[PDB]
Amino acid sequence: VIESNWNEIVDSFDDMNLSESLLRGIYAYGFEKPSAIQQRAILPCIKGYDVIAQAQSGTGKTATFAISILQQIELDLKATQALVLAPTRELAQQIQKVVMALGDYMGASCHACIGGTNVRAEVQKLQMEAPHIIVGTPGRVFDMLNRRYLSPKYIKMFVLDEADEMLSRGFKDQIYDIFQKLNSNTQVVLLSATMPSDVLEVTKKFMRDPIRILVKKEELTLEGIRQFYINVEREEWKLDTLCDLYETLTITQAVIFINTRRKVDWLTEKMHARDFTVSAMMDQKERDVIMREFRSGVLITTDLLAIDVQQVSLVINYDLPTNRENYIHRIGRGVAINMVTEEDKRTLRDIETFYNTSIEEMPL
Amino acid sequence: VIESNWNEIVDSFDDMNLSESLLRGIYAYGFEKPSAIQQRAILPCIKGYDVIAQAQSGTGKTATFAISILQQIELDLKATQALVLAPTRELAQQIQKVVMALGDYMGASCHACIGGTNVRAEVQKLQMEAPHIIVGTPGRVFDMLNRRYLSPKYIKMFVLDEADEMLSRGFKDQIYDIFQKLNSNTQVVLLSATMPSDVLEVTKKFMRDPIRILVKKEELTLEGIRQFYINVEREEWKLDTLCDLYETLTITQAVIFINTRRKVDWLTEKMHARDFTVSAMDMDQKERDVIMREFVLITTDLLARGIDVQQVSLVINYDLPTNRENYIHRIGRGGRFGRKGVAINMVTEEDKRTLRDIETFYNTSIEEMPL
Amino acid sequence: ETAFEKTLTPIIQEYFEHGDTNEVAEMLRDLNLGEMKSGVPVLAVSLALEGKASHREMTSKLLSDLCGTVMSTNDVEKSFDKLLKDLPELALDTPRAPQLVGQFIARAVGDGILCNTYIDSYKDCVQARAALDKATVLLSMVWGSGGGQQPVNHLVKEIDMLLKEYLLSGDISEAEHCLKELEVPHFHHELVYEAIVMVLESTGESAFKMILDLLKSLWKSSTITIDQMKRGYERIYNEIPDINLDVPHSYSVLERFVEECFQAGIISKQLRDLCPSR
Repeated sequence: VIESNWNEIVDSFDDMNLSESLLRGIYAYGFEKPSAIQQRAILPCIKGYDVIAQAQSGTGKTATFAISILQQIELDLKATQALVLAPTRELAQQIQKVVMALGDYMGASCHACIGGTNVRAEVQKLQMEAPHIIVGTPGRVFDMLNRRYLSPKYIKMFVLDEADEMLSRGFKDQIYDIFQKLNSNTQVVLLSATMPSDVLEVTKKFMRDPIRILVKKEELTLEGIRQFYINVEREEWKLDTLCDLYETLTITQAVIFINTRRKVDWLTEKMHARDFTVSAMMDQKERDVIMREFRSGVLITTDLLAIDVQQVSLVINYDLPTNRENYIHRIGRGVAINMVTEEDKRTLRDIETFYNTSIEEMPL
Repeated sequence: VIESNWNEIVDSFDDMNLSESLLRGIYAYGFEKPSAIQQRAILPCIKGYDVIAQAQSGTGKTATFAISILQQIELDLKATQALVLAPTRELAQQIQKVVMALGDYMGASCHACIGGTNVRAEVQKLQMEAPHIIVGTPGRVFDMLNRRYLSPKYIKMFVLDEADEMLSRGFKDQIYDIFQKLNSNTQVVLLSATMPSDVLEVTKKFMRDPIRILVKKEELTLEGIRQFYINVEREEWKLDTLCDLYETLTITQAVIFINTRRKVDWLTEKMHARDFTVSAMDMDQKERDVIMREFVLITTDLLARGIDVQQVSLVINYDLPTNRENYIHRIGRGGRFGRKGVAINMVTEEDKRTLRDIETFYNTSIEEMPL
Repeated sequence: ETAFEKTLTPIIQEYFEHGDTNEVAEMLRDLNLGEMKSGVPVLAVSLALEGKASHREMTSKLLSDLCGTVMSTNDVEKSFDKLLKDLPELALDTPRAPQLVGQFIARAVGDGILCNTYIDSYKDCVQARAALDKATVLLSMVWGSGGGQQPVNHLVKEIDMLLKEYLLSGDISEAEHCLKELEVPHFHHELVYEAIVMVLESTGESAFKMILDLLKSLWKSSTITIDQMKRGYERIYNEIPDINLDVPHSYSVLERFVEECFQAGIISKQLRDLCPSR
């Protein structure tokens, strides 16, 4: 992978001389101590070095370049100053949600691109004017430099995120063409899960004496997790068993997974009916359940939106994941409990041989 | 090789008095007239004689003992009656595909052994119960007699297939051990590509006055087929050359060989793009067609044995067979007794060396594409 | 209107994960969409355009299993007219959005959810023609798939040929790109287990070589996570007293192989350590 050439570690966000407003925003978002990546990559960025971080897909990898572009913005100057590139509209969009989140108590202005029902309206915004931070796909962005809805003049921070992804979605050309439009002055940050030739040679052709941060990868592993299946013949008797379990383990934090939103609503309100207060899951009304789960305080989500589940001692599959790959994303990484039906009998034995793993029966 | 002591020839499968169901099956399967070996070995087997057939690796040969174990099975009795040994799981498996195939319109029940993810399940089947025909490796099978998931009691037909192979894979001991568990009554058919001392001495210690059929037959030599190489420096310029060729030979039938499925789909649709309609191969019904309507084609290499390349006048190696042995499987076929035509190799700079090997492998000469 | 996407987007997306042609189909019924019905395959495709192949496949099937349940022949007529409208706009966020939309149409027509000479009667802009030429050629001649919510022993079939084919192609990237395409990265021990078996079952030196090379280059492309690689060998260290029934010798082989691996560094001194013998 890439050879690390910089690792000094910063324990607290307090020691990074961030704005206080930036500080208030990163605490309010739920963070406490800086993660692997954060203790290593924030400073370097903030200090202006081109940085090339090979790290797993963001949570607070996102928070990292986010925190340093915000720390560097000139609130007073109304013109777009940092440009960030992601591989999908979806993904650019979450980036800007994180940015707005942390950037909340400073005047920071941030915008992702699309998409396109009201692009008319999107463009007339962009210039003029004129967001401080714009995120978007290499294609979109470049199309906007070309049309001149976006000025490279004041852009001083150019961050390529999940470069390995972007390149392979077919964006190599649009990435280079953007480069050659930004000042020979611009700081470059490129984070990437993996560092193939393609990605490397970008690094190699755009960065000054860059720093390499590494961050050891955290593989999911159903190794430290006890897995059980409790046998419930009919789905009828599922809700029933759930609450029995709720009082014979009286858990205080647990995530329960469901296959559709509708069946979440069902279960949630059939449990509030039963005196078991419990949470169900839009960013502000959501941000809570994630802001309040994150810093801390039973959650029943789909599966799609499935919050860091690893700091949760108990996972329960009320429904069983139709996508086998998706199981480890719910449970593993302990313990976790499976509710299997007669019908579901076979379906579980598959999960078991998929990850070469054993799932025993609910004991006492 | 062994001394033949029996060759009476039977022309049609119709004169063998096989069940009609068995008959219907062996025609549906695609056979027409019985092959070399079939004309000579089926009867002897069916009639119950120990038979020792030295023949080339099955098509065909497999269908032979398959047709006679099936003709002999007592459909009515639900217990395993004929036991067949192969050198590999893979190979036991195909034997049971052929059996089930021909056995289609009779209630014949046939099972190969493994293997082992659900052996738990395999075993609970086996007894009880109770396949009429079971195929497996000598090791597997014997382990099963030992455990008693399989009863020798009703086994009246014991066929050792590719004995030379089996012995040399290390199965001598397990073969003997099985022998001594089957009735002194059981018919033994042993086919083998070759007859080394080892094999012989099995024959010598387990067979009664057996009949010795030796319709094997060799060379096998590409002297009806003009072979060429056209030199294309880069792989880039391969697709280009292909279509140039297509209009300077305008061929109407040709099979073009490709090393991977993916690269077939590539080439196929890069040629439809250019107006050269062409076929690619994949499942039996959608496949059966291309083979039913074939019986320009671009196939991998693997399924190449899923279509008879010998009635095709032009074969083109777009890729070159990594496996040398496998070349002849694509292109050649000896000369009448049929037969064939010509085949063309597209060699790169890189491929330079690789072709000169094919050339000394089969002691053959491959000249450059002329005019 | 834009209150639309704010609504369907999250069921189309939820769907790429339960995979229920059905549940989708219900919830749309009860939203009672108007003419603006024909804006649902557009939303769906254009989302899957930024998804994986899976989602691309998943969508084409949703476009089928939705047409005649809760959607007129004639939504899909236009839904596709809009996709060609927005092709220049879509290619901003998906570069191969042309050829891709094309493959959607090819299949569209194919599930018969689309008009027959549609393309034909669609006679300014490379992007749509480009995307119609795809559909044309495709027809005159999958997305393949597909991973995840596939059937397990279906995956096995694929892994099998992956290996089988490799052994005749001798093409390592080719292998990688199919293992990679299946989309089941937690199932790669299958690839490893199957592959070791081939070596265990083979005769002569090629199997062994060819599979040790593939298994190195896989480990090296970080394609086989170190965890995967281990559930692999354990499955083998396990079955070997059973495999020994079909292959005597299987022992003094599989260990000669674990040795090559260790020596090549693909496995820990402690997996090599943990190998059986008798």
